[PDB]
Amino acid sequence: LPTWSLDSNGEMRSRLSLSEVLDSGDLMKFAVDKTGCQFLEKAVKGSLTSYQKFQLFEQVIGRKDDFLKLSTNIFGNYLVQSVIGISLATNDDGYTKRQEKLKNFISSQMTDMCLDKFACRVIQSSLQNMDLSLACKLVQALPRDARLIAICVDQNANHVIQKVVAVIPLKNWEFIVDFVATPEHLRQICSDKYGCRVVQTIIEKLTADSMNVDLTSAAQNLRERALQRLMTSVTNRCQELATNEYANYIIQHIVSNDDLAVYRECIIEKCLMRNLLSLSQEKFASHVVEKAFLHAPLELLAEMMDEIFDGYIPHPDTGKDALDIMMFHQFGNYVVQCMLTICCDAVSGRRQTKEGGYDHAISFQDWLKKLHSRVTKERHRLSRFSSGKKMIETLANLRS
RNA sequence: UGUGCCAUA
Repeated sequence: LPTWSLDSNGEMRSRLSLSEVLDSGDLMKFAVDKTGCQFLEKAVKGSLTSYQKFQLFEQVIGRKDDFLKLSTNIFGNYLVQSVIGISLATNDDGYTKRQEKLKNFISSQMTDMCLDKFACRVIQSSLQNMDLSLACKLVQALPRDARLIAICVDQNANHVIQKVVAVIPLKNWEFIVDFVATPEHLRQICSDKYGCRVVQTIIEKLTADSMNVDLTSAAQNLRERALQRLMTSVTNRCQELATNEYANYIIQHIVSNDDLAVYRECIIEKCLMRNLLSLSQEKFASHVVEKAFLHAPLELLAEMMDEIFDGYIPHPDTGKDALDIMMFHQFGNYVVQCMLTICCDAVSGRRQTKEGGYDHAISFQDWLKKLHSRVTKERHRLSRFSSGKKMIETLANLRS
């Protein structure tokens, strides 16, 4: 802090004016100091004369290097965002030159700003507050090489991509969809803790749900094609995705979203069906198998049930079948609990049995009798386990 | 008896 702005206690003076700081030439010293930036943030929200704004514009967002210095500063980035807001609210003759400049500054340093913990915040507010036509040019400045992968999996930069998805029309970021759908890119991004959230955010935006009814038909068509291309890529790798520590959340999202019903069915047929016993025994994929049972169309649900009850040959020596392996497995037990719950819900009316013009009620009764007969026969062993006790309880509590 | 991310003074 400048000596002129300090007392004899070494602390920043009180009754300090915004014009004193703007005139001094010392703004950069205040903006990167906690207390100094704290004063500027208050001063900047008040009534500003034309000249005060003019000076903030020139000092905070008028020169590339000071702008970068502040944007990437722990305290400075807040002043930059405030001044960007004030710039956008000030429709004088210099409006367009200021906004074009800001667009140039950021564009030329897009990647580095995105990856910066503080500058990514400047990017994000610019994206949502700038005129749409200028915000779209910020998106064009995104990298198209390995740097985009790095952006998607970065703890800071992933929020930039998510913001783009939120406030920019699809045409401008359609390249990100195609980038992510590329087989090797999808693999890397989906199997990352930040990247899998980015991919789901993209999927949600590409879904024709209640939040997209404002779209024109041409825009819905554009959305559908992009969805279709991303989903094709996801389903081509559903096996790797469903079994992965992070990507399983994506597969669960698709499987349980009614507005993605056609893709849910594709996934079930592509990697789930015929692998139910195997997958039910995996730490990550068992959650996906539960989702499938819960949201499958009744025709596929019947196939899934039939696979568990009669899809596998028992062990040649002991007589242990798929249901046996599953009821006692550390992960598979949750899938059996899920099958039971579905049947009880159906038979007690808590779940719609009509679908495909016909009533599948007797199928549910059939599956329930199977489960009830097994649990009755194995009650002694099942009562050793929390999961077993839960099933026994469920069956008795349905009779009541 | 079984998994994540939701990030600045």
